[PDB]
Amino acid sequence: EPLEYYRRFLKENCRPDGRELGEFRTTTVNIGSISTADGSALVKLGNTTVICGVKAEFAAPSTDAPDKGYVVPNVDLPPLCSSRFRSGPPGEEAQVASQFIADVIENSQIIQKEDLCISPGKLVWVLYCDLICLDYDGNILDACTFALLAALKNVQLPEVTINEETALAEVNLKKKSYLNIRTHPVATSFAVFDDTLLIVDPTGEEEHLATGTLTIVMDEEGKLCCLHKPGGSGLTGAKLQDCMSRAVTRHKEVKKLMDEVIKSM
Amino acid sequence: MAMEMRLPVARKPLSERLGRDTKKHLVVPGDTITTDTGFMRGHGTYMGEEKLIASVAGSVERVNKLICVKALKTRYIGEVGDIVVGRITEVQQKRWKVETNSRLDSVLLLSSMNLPGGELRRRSAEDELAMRGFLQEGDLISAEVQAVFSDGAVSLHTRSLKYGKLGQGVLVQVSPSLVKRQKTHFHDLPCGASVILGNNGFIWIYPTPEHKGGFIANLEPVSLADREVISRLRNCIISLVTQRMMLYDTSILYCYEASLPHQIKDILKPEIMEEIVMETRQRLLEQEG
Amino acid sequence: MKETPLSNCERRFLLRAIEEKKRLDGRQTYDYRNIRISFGTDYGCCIVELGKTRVLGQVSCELVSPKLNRATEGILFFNLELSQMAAPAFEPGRQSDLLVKLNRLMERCLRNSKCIDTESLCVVAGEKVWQIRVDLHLLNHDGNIIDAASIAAIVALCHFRRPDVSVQGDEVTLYTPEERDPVPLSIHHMPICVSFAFFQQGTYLLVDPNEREERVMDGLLVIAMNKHREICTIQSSGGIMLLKDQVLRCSKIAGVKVAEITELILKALENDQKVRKEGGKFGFAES
Amino acid sequence: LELLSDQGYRVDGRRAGELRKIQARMGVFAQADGSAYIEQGNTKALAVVYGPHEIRGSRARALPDRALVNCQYSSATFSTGERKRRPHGDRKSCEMGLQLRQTFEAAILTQLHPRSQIDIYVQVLQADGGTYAACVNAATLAVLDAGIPMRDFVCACSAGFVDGTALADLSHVEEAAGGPQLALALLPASGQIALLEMDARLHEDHLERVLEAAAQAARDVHTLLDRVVRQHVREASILLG
Amino acid sequence: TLSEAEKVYIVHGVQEDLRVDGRGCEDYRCVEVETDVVSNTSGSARVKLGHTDILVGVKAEMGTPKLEKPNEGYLEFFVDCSASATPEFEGRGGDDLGTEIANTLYRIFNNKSSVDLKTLCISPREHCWVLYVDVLLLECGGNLFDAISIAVKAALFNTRIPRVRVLEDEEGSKDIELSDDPYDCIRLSVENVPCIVTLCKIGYRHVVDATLQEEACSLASLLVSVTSKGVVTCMRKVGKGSLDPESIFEMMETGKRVGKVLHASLQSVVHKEESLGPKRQKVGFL
Amino acid sequence: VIEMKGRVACEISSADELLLTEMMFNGLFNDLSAEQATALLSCFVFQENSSEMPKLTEQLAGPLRQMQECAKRIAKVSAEAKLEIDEETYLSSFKPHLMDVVYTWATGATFAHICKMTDVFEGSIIRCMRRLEELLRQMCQAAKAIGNTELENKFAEGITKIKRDIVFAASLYL
Amino acid sequence: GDHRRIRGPEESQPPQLYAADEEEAPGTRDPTRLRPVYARAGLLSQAKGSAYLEAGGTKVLCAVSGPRQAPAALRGRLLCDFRRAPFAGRRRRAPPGGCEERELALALQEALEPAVRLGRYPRAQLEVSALLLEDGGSALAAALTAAALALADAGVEMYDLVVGCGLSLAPGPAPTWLLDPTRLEEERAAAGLTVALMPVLNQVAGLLGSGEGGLTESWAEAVRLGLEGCQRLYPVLQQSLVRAARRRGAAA
Amino acid sequence: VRYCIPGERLCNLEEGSPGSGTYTRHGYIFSSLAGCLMKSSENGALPVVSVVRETESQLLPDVGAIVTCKVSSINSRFAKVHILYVGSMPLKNSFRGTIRKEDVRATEKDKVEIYKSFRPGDIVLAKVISLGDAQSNYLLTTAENELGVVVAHSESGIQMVPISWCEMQCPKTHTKEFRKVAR
Repeated sequence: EPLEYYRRFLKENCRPDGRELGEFRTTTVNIGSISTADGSALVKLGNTTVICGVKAEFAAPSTDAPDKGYVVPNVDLPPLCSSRFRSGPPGEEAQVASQFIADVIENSQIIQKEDLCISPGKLVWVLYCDLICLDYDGNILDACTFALLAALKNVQLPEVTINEETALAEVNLKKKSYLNIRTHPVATSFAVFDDTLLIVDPTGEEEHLATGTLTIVMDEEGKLCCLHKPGGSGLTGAKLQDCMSRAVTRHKEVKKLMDEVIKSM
Repeated sequence: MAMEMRLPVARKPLSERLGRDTKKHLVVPGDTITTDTGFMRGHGTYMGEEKLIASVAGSVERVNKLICVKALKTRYIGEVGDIVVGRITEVQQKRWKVETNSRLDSVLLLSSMNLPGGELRRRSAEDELAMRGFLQEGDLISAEVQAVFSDGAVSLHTRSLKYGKLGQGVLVQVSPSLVKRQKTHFHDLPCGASVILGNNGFIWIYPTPEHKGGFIANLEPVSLADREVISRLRNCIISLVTQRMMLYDTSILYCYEASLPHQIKDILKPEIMEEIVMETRQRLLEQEG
Repeated sequence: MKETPLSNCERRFLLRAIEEKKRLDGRQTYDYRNIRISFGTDYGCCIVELGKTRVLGQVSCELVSPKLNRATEGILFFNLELSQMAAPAFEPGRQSDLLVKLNRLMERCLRNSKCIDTESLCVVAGEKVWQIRVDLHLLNHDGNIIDAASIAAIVALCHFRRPDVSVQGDEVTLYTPEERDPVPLSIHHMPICVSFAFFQQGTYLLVDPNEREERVMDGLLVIAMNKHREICTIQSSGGIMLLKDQVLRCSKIAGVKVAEITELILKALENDQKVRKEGGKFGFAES
Repeated sequence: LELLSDQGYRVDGRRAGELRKIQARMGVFAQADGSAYIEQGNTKALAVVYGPHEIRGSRARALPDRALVNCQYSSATFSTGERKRRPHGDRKSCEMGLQLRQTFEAAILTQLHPRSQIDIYVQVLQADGGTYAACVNAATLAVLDAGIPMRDFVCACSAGFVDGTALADLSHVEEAAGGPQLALALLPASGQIALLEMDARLHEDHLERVLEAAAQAARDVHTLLDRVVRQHVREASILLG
Repeated sequence: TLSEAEKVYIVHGVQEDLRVDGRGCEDYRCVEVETDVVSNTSGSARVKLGHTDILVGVKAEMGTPKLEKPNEGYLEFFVDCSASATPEFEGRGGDDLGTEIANTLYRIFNNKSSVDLKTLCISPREHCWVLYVDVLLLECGGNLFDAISIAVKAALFNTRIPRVRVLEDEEGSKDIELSDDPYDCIRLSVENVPCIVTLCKIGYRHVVDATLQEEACSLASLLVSVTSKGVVTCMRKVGKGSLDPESIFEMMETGKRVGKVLHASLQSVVHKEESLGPKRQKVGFL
Repeated sequence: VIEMKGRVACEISSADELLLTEMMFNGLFNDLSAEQATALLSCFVFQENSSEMPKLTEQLAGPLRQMQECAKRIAKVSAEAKLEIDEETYLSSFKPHLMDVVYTWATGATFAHICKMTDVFEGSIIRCMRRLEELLRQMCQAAKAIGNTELENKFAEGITKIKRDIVFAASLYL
Repeated sequence: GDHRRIRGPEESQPPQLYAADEEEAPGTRDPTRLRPVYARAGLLSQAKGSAYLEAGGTKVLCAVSGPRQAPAALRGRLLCDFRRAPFAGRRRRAPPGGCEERELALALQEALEPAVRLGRYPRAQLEVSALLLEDGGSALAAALTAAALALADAGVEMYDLVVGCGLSLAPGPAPTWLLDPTRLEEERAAAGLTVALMPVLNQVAGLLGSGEGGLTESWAEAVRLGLEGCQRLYPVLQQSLVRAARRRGAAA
Repeated sequence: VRYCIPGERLCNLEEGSPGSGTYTRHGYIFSSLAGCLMKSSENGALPVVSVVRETESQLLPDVGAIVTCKVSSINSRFAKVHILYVGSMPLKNSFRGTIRKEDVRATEKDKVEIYKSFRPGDIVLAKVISLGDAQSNYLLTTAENELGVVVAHSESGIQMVPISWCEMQCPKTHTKEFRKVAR
């Protein structure tokens, strides 16, 4: 009798865990935990957990845009996250989340691909940002985006040069350079029950027994990068402006967190 | 120790060492058997455009008016009194599913297997649950056929206590067209052992006891003087079969008696194999006629 | 899911109507169904529907590094997909035998017959060449595919036009359809298959069988032909025992059938060009 | 290089109407229920037939009327000079499987082994032309060695067309030349074709010629095979008693 | 598979130093070796060890060397576990064993001292030789790894790479010069190519050439890779069971001795055969 | 040891089986019709004498001559081994006096149109026909054994022809 | 091109291969030394049992998805999926793998089947999932230990725990066996080895090795050394499990 | 109190016996789980040692039990269910039970009809009888008038009230569904 058991708390303006329908859970990060990788970031929202490792490589660009350094995300929801996943190729949720991360990377414009061209037409960086879920207690997109941003700030790259005599490029793994990022997109999730009840940061069950879900990415300068609204019982702008406000608040909070962290290093 | 490598030598076909020039009628598919007024067909042929056409490779046999074929390699077709040896493969709620060299999965109904001693009243659910703890998946049974179904399968049973489950022993898998259709497949040889010759290609070799139905496992050791004999019989049977000759009491006894000089291991090397087989064949042929 | 089984009633009725030389809809044995060739807006799209069987065909191009063995001539990539809308049984990765046989047959027919000029579509011999792929999609499944798939691939590959290119030394310059006029392809001869279906071990033979006739048939003879009487492929499937005279007659049939289909195709292309030369983004031909 | 010298000879040194000496054997592998080997020139096919046996993982496919033929194809990597990978799963080996399956389901006479797998397997160790027919014939010898009933030797071979003449049992050279090659497999006793594949451009009136030529080549192949089989049966029976 | 009482029989037999084939615990069986079976290859070999029949092809192709090791070439291994062995293999079920065997064969040759690859380099960073080895299974009667190894070695010994002069030229034009002397083809040493040795433990005694019926009776098996000198390249362990620390040492010593014997016998055999010549007629599958 | 003929005869227990199997393996039933076999089997189940030997048509008599030839062969083979057997008796121990009865019955006729043709009681006819149907089942199983199918369909059709109204009614005690 | 992942570049080589330097060599150390170990069981929530192990740059997770319906035939099973994160190691590899992942999976399975007792888990398959976040040396051994912890945590029955240990060979003129090494000591190495045992009943469960060279006596010394190392490591894991059980008792 | 580990010995056979979660080797007992051990003592003075992982310690629905469950699938023959509350203590290890046709009412009439007693997606409570052998299929029975369905949702989304023995109704609108109402 789960749904009924849950409406009882909902009408008491609470949840069975101790959250006041509009607040998230303990959010934490860890930067630079990993050496084998260029950038590393661990994020965890109480029980939910995510880890991003971003590697850097060389590659030849296309012909439509030689001055574009690729940024390739891939999400991995291995069976150790939850039992709803099985050993094998990626399912549907992993692929959707991957496309979401990519759409974000491309629309928020946190990074200029042009800032990754060494020798146009010949070389350009490729940033393989590999995200991995480890506990799918719910709201994995927020964690994925936040960990991506964190690691993508941690990443500092080397400097390369070209020699015309050898016609080849050399790297200098001693000197390096951080990676400039302009926008700081944060994602805020929502679960819409029957008609009008929007809960924030929904965990697993709350998403299992929900009529719809929503996610909203809110850049710092009062703008939006994505409004992911896959199905649902419906919404009017009045039940949406409130979500946007709360998203701005969450932006502020997590940006303060990330600043404190990058400054505590 | 001892290891040996050797190149492959080319066969010597035509079996000219015998020189028989058989008096049989061999055929192959497409061949046209004698076409006459109302000749009945048997296994190993068919009909087309009022013409009797073979279907399998072998010799033709014309019983009084029935025309059949006797192939040289097949899988055990089910008869009605033939004994059999079988390795179990599955345990279904109602019965056991057994593997013979047959074109399907032989069947032993729970009603068929004899019970410990003669405690025969009837079959209940308790027996349905002992259906496993007694006859484990993978075990061996020495049974005789009960009947053959229209779907091809073979239902087999256990007439007496001489049959049932088997001890430890050893086993061989040969072709079923290399055991003479005769009586008393269950032999107890003077060598110091005993042998079971399935109408299928499963031969079993077990040491002969002293008391004289598998309901207890006598997992005791076996005297060296009774394992060496079993191993020699095993290799002698493999020899016989590799040379394509029949298999029964006298054949195995005489290959045995032939393989005493040559030690227990050096009688698979094709030269020794061939000479032993030749000796056995010649002496059978000359003594019998 | 699964296809609904076939009743013995329908089976026997069909076999009898064959014995009596009667098809169902009302046509003879040596007749196709009304095939329509409709075009799209984008050069390279064609929807060909024979009776109820609709098949879509798109043709696309790319520039890529060729393969070392053939650094002069380009590439060509066939693919046929059986969309679940064609029929229930066509789940993804289940009816693989049919996919394999159809794709191999079509590849063989078009590629190995040298229908198009893989040489004309060279740009830089050793570095960059064209790459023409053709995606056929099965929308409705009522009977004969191979004929439809082939007519579609052909109408497309004859109703397709490349982005023109200029070259000097190694300097290669591509341009857009609005800056210049795309250039068509280079065909030598248009082959299109013809499907015969055998009933009762070889006694009876039909053309353009429907779905039921495919369910109560034992054998299928595909024969590719041109307007110039040039066998391009022939295949026997279904585990059936035919003879010589049968294939000879079937070939003398395929001759006429392909001649007629070819006339139609040409008329269709003519009408589409005429329309676009008058305002209109379509083209339609009827058997 | 050339295909038909003006005299009538080929490269290998054989006229159009003849073929290369097939050298075969029956009984390679004993752990099976039927095996064969054949070399139709440089080619080297190898067949196996695991007999009519039980279906496992029944998966509701055990036909109750007839038997279930499952034939698998394979062309070793080192077969051709150009090494290749993924010999199984390709889109061509599976077509070969389909072909063999619809042939042997025609010949193998399944109406007597209902609810049973006949597992055919074919591996091509060396390929120099005529790669389908060698496999058909090896699988035939296998079936026969397994005492599996079958209507007739399903004998296969290939033909081609060069310089207004018909060649029999092509090799790799004229197979790479691109000329029309017609492979087929028929049942000699009745004169019926079990399979007819063909791939290249050619006129129609030039069809009967290559067709009858392939047929006659298959008849010759029948003669050679049946002589082998008869030797085998004779030796086995003699050894019995 | 098989029953329990048969397992009792077999284990007490081993403990008694007899076996169904009436052989001890340190005795392989007659392995029929042959070489130069297939013709289109730059090397080939075949083995029939009891009831396991293996074929091996070796092709020397030309390819780009590996960036981390441009001064020399490389061996690659593929393994077709043809279903002709046991029908339980198919297009998907044999990948497991094939991968296992290939990973082993690689692990045997990340040694740098087995096949002198430096001898396989033409022009560093530009061209090199590549040995594509292709194992092909045709039966499974046990002692599989040892036979596969013997075949790899017989094929290498029977491998004939041609001499090629890759001459550079300006404006990116490359030329390869052959030597029209198929009799003047180079030969790679195999004085270090190792043989595998599979010691399966039965009861409290270890055994070599563990026939299937005895593999089912066992709990562990130590694979060793030995060279004719006496060193031990690889030491792997396979089995769904445990294994004591002391028995490991006996297993290793026995593997050493058996490897000595095996390599001696193989070397003698293949020198013999190379001596005979085309007079041998190459009886294979006939 | 047994031979195929043995595994064909063992299935038979209601009559002389050696002669039935010989009739098979000499190709008699393979040329006749459905009912004629029923009649030739009536020649075996029936064992009573009647006043007047009947007159039989050729189509139905011919087969009985081949039957008697096989019987004479069996008798000679029995006398060679000295079974203390006689030929005339063995041959005449088989009364065909109901062949026509069974033929007309299998044609789907009326029991009253049948009890007249012969100066025999009815219960004897009922016993004859029941034993005959049992023997037909047995012969169907024998044909099922050897591998033939036409013959077993033939005998089963004969069975379906016999059982109509009263020869196989229910037992009031049941 | 893979149609279940994002469209990236065809090929991509790392920058190191384009570097120009002689990388730093470790030098000297106490050969019979072990790195500091942090082992904790009970990390993950959504899993019946999980464990985490860190030893130097090595960082490994393992989770156990418990019995899932799927005598000697009604005997349990356990299928293990080893998987190194694409952001471990100098080079990047696509997630699938297909060369060494499966080899190490076979190793884990062969080393776990003995310890675990599957007669008490019939008709069931335990899905063990290992994950290597960072490679810094002995990896397969860490994975064995972590899988053992995860199993013992989920409460699957056993006979004893599994302790692994990795060794390498110094290519110096006097080659000595280096215990619990680093990725540098392992890439600059001649031979490598991996032991795994059950220390109570003192029985190996799965080992492995390879060599640019060696000899019987050397391999034997390596083996015994790894055994001693595993013995010296066992108590850490013991304490970890005790601690996790105490935390569970606290939660309720 | 002491927490143990899958390898450590605990006691000789002369000082205890294995109860559960243990095993035996030469003259000693050895744990088999990470958990808490306990040696109970009978009046016989010979202790029984055992080891437990009290997370989900142990539960056992015996014959004369009263267990709730949820009706998932049904048929003219039987209706399958999932075990949620054995008494009142839930059990995340949801066992799977069955309810037969005749074993549905104390009257035992064959006139009973599942579709008029049960429906998929409603909660009942019943009495187990047979544990099961292969799949541990609990077979539950409702041969009593205070047994069966307690809560049942309407045609679409409304919860109904148990008016009578084989009638139920939704309070908002009016429609008489048929079940094996309890009590």
